[PDB]
Amino acid sequence: VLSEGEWQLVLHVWAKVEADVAGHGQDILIRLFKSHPETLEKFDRFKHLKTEAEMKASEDLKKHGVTVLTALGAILKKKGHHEAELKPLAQSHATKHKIPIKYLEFISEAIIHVLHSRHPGDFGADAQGAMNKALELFRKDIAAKYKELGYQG
Ligand code: HEM
Repeated sequence: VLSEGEWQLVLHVWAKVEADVAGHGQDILIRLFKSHPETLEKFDRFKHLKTEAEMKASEDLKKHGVTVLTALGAILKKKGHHEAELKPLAQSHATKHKIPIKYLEFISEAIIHVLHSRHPGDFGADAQGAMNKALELFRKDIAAKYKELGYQG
């Protein structure tokens, strides 16, 4: 599992995320869309946006970046005991939204990238390794639920 020392690394940087959830949410979703354009097409609500400036100006996008981060934070602060939190999420993502597990890998990379951009002094190698573990645990447990439902990635 993650050790208590790894969790403390993750939650320290996350409490910095929380100082500016909306800005972090925007940078993370813009990175995802720009790096992996296919992901934008999953969003009926956002697929009209074509340029980075248009993405930055959308209030709605910033609102959904808050939704995402707020759910992610709730999961993180359970420290691996996130069975309840994860169940609704993997259900809508598998069945309603149809999000492949690979795209969850992509958003994981975009979170890590942004956290390094914004918080270098608290996001050294040790905190990066810890965060990457925590995101892998999130993926692995969601992947298990997808398997059960018959969408595995
Ligand atoms: C940290 C990773 C993610 C978290 C915590 C997350 C969380 C959420 C939450 C809580 C909602 C709203 C409730 C829902 O229907 O379950 C949501 C909706 C949605 N998510 Fe995710 N999601 C994540 C990754 C993704 C990815 C990678 C995509 C697409 C490539 C995606 C696509 C959607 C879509 C399409 C909606 C519906 C948006 C709308 O029509 O309102 N999510 N997200």
